[PDB]
Amino acid sequence: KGPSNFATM
Amino acid sequence: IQKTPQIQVYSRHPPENGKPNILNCYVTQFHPPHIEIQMLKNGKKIPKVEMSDMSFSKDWSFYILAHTEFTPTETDTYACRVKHDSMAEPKTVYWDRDM
Amino acid sequence: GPHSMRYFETAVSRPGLEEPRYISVGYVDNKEFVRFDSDAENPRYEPRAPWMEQEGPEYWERETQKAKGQEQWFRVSLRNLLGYYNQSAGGSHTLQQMSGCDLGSDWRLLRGYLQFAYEGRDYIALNEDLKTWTAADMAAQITRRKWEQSGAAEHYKAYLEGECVEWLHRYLKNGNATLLRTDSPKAHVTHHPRSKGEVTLRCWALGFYPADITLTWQLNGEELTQDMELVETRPAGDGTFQKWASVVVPLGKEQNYTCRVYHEGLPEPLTLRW
Repeated sequence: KGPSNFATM
Repeated sequence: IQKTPQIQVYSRHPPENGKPNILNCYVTQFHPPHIEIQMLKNGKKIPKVEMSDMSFSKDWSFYILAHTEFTPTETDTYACRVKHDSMAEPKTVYWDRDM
Repeated sequence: GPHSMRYFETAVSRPGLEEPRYISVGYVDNKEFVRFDSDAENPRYEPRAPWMEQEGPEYWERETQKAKGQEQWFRVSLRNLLGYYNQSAGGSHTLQQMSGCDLGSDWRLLRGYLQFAYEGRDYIALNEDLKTWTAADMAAQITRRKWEQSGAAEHYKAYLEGECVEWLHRYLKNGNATLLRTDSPKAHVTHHPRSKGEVTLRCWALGFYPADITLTWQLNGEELTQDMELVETRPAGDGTFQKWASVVVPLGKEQNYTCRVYHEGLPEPLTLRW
């Protein structure tokens, strides 16, 4: 299962 | 910035004239990922060439395996022709059964 | 027996197309097992190994939703990056991400990974401490400060040490003889004529997995960096790999030449000759 990212770039 | 495709053209199994086999065109180390790869038999585009799905390596560069059924003979020349933004014109590389 | 998992994700924008294409590929021990692609008619995570079919419908639905989340994330970050580099409209742009975990043979976390590239180049990466960030570019510093301010690292760190490790364990169980295996290389040397009184010796390694392998030639002990020829390791296309190394040899002083093949799947390294 992959990341679910946080603050955008 | 553009990275130019490295190209290898080779068979799956050791070639034997008259024996069915598979011909790979392995294109690596390129960027951006957009790319056109043709396989040619005696200079004519081969119809139904399979293309692997977009992948990239840990150095961030993309790579693709094109492949197709073929039967080597004495006389038929096989080649892979790659068009990519990094190159002015298409690059052709010819199948060498010893490599 | 060490293991790993990675997700490799890409968003790509092109001059004309209206919104980016997003692709994500998951690997277990360097083998693709899942994949998602926004170009698909009905975009969903799909199994890419037989042993993943085990997973039930909720697994797929929930991963699918997380993918749609990632797609939106990449879309916004692409738009932000365009501004950070003062790029105009009219080009193509790429954002990539590598994430995942390595475990030792005891199955405990050896190391987490979280790395991004823009236009194919290192943009920002989470350090091994899973606490601090590396970002080289002047433009990239805006992101680093933004993510330091928001405590982004603690959250990725939780993902890496927790969910990443926990789900890899589950996968490793669900596919036990499909990952536990390597194929040893079958090696042979071929002979090719050359310039007067010289022949090329080509040592072939065939049918091996995983791809990492080393080929060497010795004139009785002495290895050869001296214009030894090789090819990059390549897929057979059946899931094994190929590689050869060749050298030029005085026709009839040829027997003085031995090849060696180093590969994990080997009881010990091979020695080969004409």
